[PDB]
Amino acid sequence: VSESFVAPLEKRAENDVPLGNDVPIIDLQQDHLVVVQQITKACQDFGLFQVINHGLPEKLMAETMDVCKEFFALPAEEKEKLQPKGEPAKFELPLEQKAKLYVEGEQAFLYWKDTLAHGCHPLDEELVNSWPEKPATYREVVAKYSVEVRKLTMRILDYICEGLGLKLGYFDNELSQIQMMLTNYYPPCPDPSSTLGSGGHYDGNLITLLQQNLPGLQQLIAKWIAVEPIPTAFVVNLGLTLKVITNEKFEGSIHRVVTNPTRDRVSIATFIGPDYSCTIEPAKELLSQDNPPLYKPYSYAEFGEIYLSDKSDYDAGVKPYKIN
Ligand SMILES: CN1[C@@H]2CC[C@H]1C[C@@H](OC(=O)[C@H](CO)c1ccccc1)C2
Ligand SMILES: O=C(O)CCC(=O)C(=O)O
Ligand SMILES: [Fe+2]
Ligand SMILES: [Sr+2]
Ligand SMILES: [Sr+2]
Repeated sequence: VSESFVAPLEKRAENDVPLGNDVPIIDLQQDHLVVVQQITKACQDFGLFQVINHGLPEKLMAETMDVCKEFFALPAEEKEKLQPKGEPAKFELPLEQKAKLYVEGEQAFLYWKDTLAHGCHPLDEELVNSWPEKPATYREVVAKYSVEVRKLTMRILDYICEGLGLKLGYFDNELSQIQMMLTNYYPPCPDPSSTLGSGGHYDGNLITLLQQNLPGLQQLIAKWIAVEPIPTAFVVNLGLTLKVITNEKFEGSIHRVVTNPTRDRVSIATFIGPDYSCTIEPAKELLSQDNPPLYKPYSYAEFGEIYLSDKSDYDAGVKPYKIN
């Protein structure tokens, strides 16, 4: 592989990462209180769990994976239409909601990944008109998927509210206003020992729902485990923003993606979180002398700039705001 994609020795993935047998798989059609308790335990102990019987149509999940794979099969001449000034966009502020293809790495090497990203909320003609023109059915399918994934995310956030003792709808406001859909394409890699599909990270936002069909996702528990792909499940990743708002009562998910020498992989990640204008702080309702705030209030925009640039540590984004 090109030296551009060679990860530092210490960040390279071990060849035989064991299956995460303790990754919670939570049936959302259990009794209400059982679902609240199981989600609460997973959030406190792991920060990553899967949800099944989640009420999002399996047919729509399959149709969305199909049109996302069809997009990445498009020829160069079509993909160039999403490359501003002839190259992929960077994950940097301002992060626009119009569809673009993105490159990503650490500042230095590149991740073995192409990412299509666009905003999904609120859905209006202006936003959907800025989405991919091809495939023809992308806009129709992903509009429906967007609404359904948001519905499921807001259900999970209200289970989280009951678990924390926050009023229902606590996150149904500026804290969930941005919905970025990242479709990740991992082409086959001639040397998986040297490369990463995605470097180890927290998702910086509030909560992320990840749809996957194939292996490659790994979680840090300095031990890495493999997250079993369940094609009809969503992987729920708690973000660094939720870690801060819960005053570390919940864990954030630290995860990475490894490359494969034989086959490509598409994942669909729905990133829900605050507007860039938001102030982030530990929920005052949960604070006391027994539970003092571990973070001072901060600008999400200021956090965002550090989070997207500084990868010296997983929580480099929030280190400046740590107190007590
Ligand atoms: C693998 N990388 C990680 C996670 C996804 C991908 C791109 C980047 O994450 C984002 O762009 C998200 C979008 O909501 C973001 C942006 C600013 C603040 C909080 C979150 C870093
Ligand atoms: O491809 C995956 O399974 C993970 C994607 C991811 O973590 C991300 O886009 O932030
Ligand atoms: Fe992620
Ligand atoms: Sr180009
Ligand atoms: Sr357009």
